[PDB]
Amino acid sequence: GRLPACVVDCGTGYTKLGYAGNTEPQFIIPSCIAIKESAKVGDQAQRRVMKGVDDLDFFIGDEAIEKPTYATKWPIRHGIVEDWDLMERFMEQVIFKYLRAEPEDHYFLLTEPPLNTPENREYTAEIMFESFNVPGLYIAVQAVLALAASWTSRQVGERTLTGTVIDSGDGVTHVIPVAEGYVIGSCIKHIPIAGRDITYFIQQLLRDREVGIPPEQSLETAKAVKERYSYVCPDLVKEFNKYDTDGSKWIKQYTGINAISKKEFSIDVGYERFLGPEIFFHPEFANPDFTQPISEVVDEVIQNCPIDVRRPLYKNIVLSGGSTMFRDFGRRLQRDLKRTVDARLKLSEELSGGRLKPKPIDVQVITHHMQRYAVWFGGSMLASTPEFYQVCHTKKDYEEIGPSICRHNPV
Amino acid sequence: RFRKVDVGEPDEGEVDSCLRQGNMTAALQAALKNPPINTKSQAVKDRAGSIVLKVLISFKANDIEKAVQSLDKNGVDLLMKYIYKGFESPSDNSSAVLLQWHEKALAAGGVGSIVRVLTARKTV
Amino acid sequence: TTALVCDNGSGLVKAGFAGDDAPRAVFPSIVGRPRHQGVMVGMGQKDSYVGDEAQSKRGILTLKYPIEHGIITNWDDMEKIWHHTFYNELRVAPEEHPTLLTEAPLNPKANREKMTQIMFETFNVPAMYVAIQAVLSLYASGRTTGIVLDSGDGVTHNVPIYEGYALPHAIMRLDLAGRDLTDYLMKILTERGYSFVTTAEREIVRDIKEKLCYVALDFENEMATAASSSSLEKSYELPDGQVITIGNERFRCPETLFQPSFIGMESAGIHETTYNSIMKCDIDIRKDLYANNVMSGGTTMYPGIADRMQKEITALAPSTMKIKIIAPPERKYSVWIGGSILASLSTFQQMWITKQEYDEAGPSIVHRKCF
Amino acid sequence: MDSQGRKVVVCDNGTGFVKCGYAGSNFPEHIFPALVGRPIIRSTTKVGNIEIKDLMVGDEASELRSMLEVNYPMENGIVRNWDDMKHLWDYTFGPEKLNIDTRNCKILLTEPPMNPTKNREKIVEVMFETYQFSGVYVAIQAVLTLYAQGLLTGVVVDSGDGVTHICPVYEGFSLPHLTRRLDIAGRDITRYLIKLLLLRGYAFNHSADFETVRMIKEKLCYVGYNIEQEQKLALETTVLVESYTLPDGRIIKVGGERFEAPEALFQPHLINVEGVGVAELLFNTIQAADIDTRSEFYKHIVLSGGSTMYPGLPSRLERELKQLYLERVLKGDVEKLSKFKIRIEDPPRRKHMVFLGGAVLADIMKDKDNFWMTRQEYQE
Amino acid sequence: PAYHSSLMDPDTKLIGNMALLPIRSQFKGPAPRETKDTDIVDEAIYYFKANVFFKNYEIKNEADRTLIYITLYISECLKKLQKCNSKSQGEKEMYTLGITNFPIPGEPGFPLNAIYAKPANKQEDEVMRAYLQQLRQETGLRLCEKVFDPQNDKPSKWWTCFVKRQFMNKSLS
Ligand SMILES: Nc1ncnc2c1ncn2[C@@H]1O[C@H](COP(=O)(O)OP(=O)(O)O)[C@@H](O)[C@H]1O
Ligand SMILES: Nc1ncnc2c1ncn2[C@@H]1O[C@H](COP(=O)(O)OP(=O)(O)O)[C@@H](O)[C@H]1O
Ligand SMILES: Nc1ncnc2c1ncn2[C@@H]1O[C@H](COP(=O)(O)OP(=O)(O)O)[C@@H](O)[C@H]1O
Ligand SMILES: [Mg+2]
Ligand SMILES: [Mg+2]
Ligand SMILES: [Mg+2]
Repeated sequence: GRLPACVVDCGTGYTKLGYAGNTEPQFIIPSCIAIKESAKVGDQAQRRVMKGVDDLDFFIGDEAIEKPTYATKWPIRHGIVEDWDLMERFMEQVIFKYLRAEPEDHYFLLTEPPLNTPENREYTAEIMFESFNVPGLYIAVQAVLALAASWTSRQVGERTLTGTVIDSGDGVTHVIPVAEGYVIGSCIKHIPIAGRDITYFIQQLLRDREVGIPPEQSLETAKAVKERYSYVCPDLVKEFNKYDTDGSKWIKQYTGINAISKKEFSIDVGYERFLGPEIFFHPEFANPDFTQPISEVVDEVIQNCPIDVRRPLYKNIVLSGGSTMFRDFGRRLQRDLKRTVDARLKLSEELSGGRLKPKPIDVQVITHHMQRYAVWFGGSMLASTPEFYQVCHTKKDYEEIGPSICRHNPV
Repeated sequence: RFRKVDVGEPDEGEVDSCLRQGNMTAALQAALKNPPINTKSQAVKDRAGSIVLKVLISFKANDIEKAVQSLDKNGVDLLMKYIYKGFESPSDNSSAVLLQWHEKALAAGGVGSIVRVLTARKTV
Repeated sequence: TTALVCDNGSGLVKAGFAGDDAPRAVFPSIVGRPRHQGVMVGMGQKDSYVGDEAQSKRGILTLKYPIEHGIITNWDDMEKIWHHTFYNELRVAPEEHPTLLTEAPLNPKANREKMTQIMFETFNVPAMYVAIQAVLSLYASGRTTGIVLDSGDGVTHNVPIYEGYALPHAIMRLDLAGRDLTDYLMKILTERGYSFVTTAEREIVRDIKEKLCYVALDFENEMATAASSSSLEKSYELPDGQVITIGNERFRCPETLFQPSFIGMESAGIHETTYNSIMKCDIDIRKDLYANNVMSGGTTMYPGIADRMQKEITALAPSTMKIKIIAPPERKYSVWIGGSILASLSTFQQMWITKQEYDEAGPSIVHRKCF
Repeated sequence: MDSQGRKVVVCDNGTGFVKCGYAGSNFPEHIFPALVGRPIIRSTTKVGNIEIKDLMVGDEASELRSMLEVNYPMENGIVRNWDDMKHLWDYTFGPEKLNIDTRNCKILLTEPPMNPTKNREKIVEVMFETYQFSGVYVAIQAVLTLYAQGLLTGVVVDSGDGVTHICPVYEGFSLPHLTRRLDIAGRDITRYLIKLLLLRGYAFNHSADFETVRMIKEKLCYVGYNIEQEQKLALETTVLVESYTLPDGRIIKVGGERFEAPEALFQPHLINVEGVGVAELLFNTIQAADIDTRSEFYKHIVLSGGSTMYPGLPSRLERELKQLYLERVLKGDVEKLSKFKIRIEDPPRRKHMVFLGGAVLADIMKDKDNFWMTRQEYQE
Repeated sequence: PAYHSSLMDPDTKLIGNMALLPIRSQFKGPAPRETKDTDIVDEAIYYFKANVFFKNYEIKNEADRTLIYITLYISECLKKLQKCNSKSQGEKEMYTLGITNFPIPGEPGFPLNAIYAKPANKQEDEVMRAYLQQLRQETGLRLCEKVFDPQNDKPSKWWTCFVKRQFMNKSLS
């Protein structure tokens, strides 16, 4: 019968693949491509050049992460495609090898970050409509898909169309207020910190101390430490004191296998348990061009929104994306806002002179179970609806308007 | 709405006779006598241009020196105005020969001759 | 079937069934459109919202009023509000219910002609009528003589009526009403630093106005009192728990009913406009009008407006006679009540405009029947 | 100066720039930014032997900003920190600039229209209770630009740094019920320009960056005359892409942002200000005035303040006023529009027409009685 | 953010730009000695592990220029203690570092000439150098009890890994 639509979520760390209506993606793969090693060629003054059929000699995802004779390139950076040569090949194998979808028969839902420079929408439309010749396409916005994925799992009474989405992927973090199902896009703020930046901070902080980690797999070990030993602490200066005075509780041993030979190695895991996650609250640790804690950008985003929506946004802060599921993430952010917002009300109450003591604001931060793939799920639910097939840009539009059709996005 | 509205706004017998006599140098000079650059009509322009081309393609390629150097500088500039007209109507043969006439009128008139094609407010 | 009454107020639409004592629907006469293009799907469900949902959602919505100064200004949106009234608030198929509408006096004639056309050609009603709002106030007051001051969201007007006869040359109209008092309140609060501006936020100033404003019985004495004590200052909690404070602004706001010069009008105030209309009636009538001032419409709810009016007229009129201001508590709904009364009387049932008349007379019929 | 030898200073304390000189001058002495700053260490920027004082003000704070936290003492025409405004005034009358013995001077201030009440009270206070001036006045932005233009009738469109005001004046009579405030002004166009440069992949976040992007704005931005043809130009051809050099030497490319940012003045929704743009908001002011005054207001639109200096703003503002008039008054009689007389007074000196207006007024009234508020009349 | 000098009472003498806080210490030197246990050198030592990570630091008190100087000097002291192999051997070495000459405000080598204005009074120079030397003496001797792990007397893994992280990228040498 009628085939289900495809949903592809080309994240910076991971790409999620599948078909509409399924409860979860059929593949989650690392967003990388392995291309044949070629440095022995006389590349005396220029990049490598392709001949024959050799350009098809690549792998993607888990086939690409540890090949013995292929260079693993990572074509997505900050959420944006940085090299379309690699991305067009990556899409080629995603469609034909993994999904097994013939592209000329399935509508596609793609996704973008809200930072996505318009040229990238024009290019991605060209590739889907001209290379893969899709019948129809829709460049959905990741935040509204994340909120919908929460909404559709909510029990009665909690199920509501207003909430501050905080999406923190591998590449960048966005705070995006949605009220009444309309994204208040002019109020969006971007925090230039994500899982990549936390990983490299651990990677540095190990290399300063724990020399002994093989460089060929330094990144693997920093990533594995982050995913399993790390947590958001309450404050630094007490944590350093806690570690120094009771190190037998706080220091952990990590044991790794060297991929060359098979010898063991082991490391003490220490301050990089709570440093790392701290860079959300002190971005100056990992980025000198930013200084506001996340628990301040959130308040600034909300306090720009219209006064009638302002309370509903505090009541339904939705965390989404892989970097938000550090232990105690939400518990700290709430504790910061319910400090900042209370201080605001107290000041205005005092300036009223104790008349009309204002009703409080109950800051609440919610953290549903799908967060590793919530955006994809919200995509797969959307793509099963009949209305999806109306809002898609149909191929007959592109053949009249050209790539300019995809110039706009919801600001 | 509030920003929708547009607001604030040649002697053909003489040439034939010279060609049929074979007086090729005079046949060029006969075509260049009275250019309709003064004249509003279009048909008289395309007429005059076609008459000039009739001479240029019927000129022998070796004689283009004796042709072009015979003209005065005001004629050489007028020849350039007719040359850049020919290129607007390509054909199998015409562009191959107009490109040669161009390079000999260029030696006679120089790059300044081309500026007086670009800058003239009248079409020949 | 029983007739509907549908007072197309400039501010609140008040609707219900003829013979009932109070309207079964009251909702705001606003149409809202989303500020932000960025719908999702399923949610983000409509291009526009009407009535109470447009108040509730208002932070995302630009709100427009289809009625300004009592004249219909956006017919597509006004049709939307009528459609909302019958099919959503009352849940009535209008094709079989007579509907009594209302109008302010001295409107453009083309206004009511367009109005009656839509009723017969879009809602295809059997019958309808278009009564003057001031005349309806005497039905709700249960009397047949008196001068009605009705001052609504959009227009203030006086119609004097004696022994059941209107005096059409003494009718007076003044385009000050609850809208302009709100914009003035929205202005004067800038003296405190409380900016608002947004059309959504004007609805908050409107609520501030309703809950705190009052009319001083001696403006200059209260002004000099507010200079001395904090006693008049009352705080108000905005939806985000910012607590604003308001002092002499509480009564300067409705004072521009009596001193229109505050907002640059050249007109005399509402007291003198009333008095001038009495002095435009014959000598024998005046004795009765002074006894029977009937206040009507929303802005007459300001605390003290009855006392201030009574004080002011007794200073202009000859001192030898009683002046009394009739002001029941339900005077906000007077016009709807007076419609429900009129549509119930047996003697009225003969004077409905009917489809069979409109089909032969065309829209001009409303200028012939409804007088 | 005055006959008694008293210096008659004139002083605009804008949220952007102090503009402060002597009455009767044709130019302001001593333009400098209303800025205060304090030394900090950054791990990413070089430190040197340039002495940074424990507090810096004004011009020096703006040029040494690379090693300063910096603050604007006044916003939207309202004083935020009276302590920093005291420092800014202390610099204004100080040895750096107007080296005046304030106790002997007469000073002409200005105040924005419809401003908060207690703002003016505390300004007038400090002039008699800290600087001890011999006389004060608080002039109105609207009448001053009319003195600089020599007019008696017009509609001023004063577009400063913090906020934009439209103020009708007719034959010297004020029309204060027609004053209209538009919340967009040059500070928000700079916040908007940052948000657009972030979309080309640049980053600007520190307090020192806000002044750098202001200078990018002043150099490169312009108001598009016909926004459709500007968008067509940017899409069809590359010519708008113009380079700039940051103080760090990093080259940035600026493209269609040059006209997208100023455009907020005419399409306020682009920066989430709900309302109508300056052209329509002006037009709705004229159409509120008494019917026969309207034909004079159209002949005397007066622009003032630095946020009018965008190339093409008068030309664009003419076009929209003509389209509004054809649409709403002439109902489409496009032949009849040729009779519409409209003048936008665009003097190139208009960037300082408020101070120039005060220097005229104070020179006309240097020695009169009922004008200057004296310190003898104060404290009662 | 950062950690800022907490101990400045409503009055205490400021020399040049720098506050002459007490220092609970046995060495000679000008500063008061009595009723202290928490102290300006202990704040620097207690904050140091956090305070070096912040890339931006706002001077807002004369006592910050006191605390900053300690936090700078601790990054010179660790450079020695890292190479030692006993608490006794480090502690002996740290005396010689404490005596060692360091540049004063305004000298061509002093790191923060933009923020520390030079002295000029002869008694100001002597009091300042006597104070700074007293600061150095205690700051070293405090760390010698803390960097060397008592289980083996060797310089600790944890403290020594900060040697690459000079505070705010400013050397004191
Ligand atoms: N349990 C965890 N705790 C903290 N971080 C995690 C955890 N699991 C995964 N991550 C990190 O989240 C990053 C972002 O994941 P995801 O949001 O799926 O990527 P993308 O943003 O590309 O879709 C991953 O690259 C991984 O480094
Ligand atoms: N309690 C109140 N006090 C003062 N004014 C009120 C009060 N309630 C409503 N209003 C004003 O009444 C106006 C509505 O008048 P109303 O007669 O109900 O509408 P309409 O005139 O359109 O029929 C509103 O603009 C509101 O400002
Ligand atoms: N050449 C220019 N073009 C456009 N805008 C300018 C120019 N020069 C300055 N500006 C802007 O105008 C303001 C300069 O201050 P000013 O016009 O004196 O405002 P104010 O008087 O209200 O302080 C700043 O907001 C600045 O961004
Ligand atoms: Mg992602
Ligand atoms: Mg009414
Ligand atoms: Mg100004």
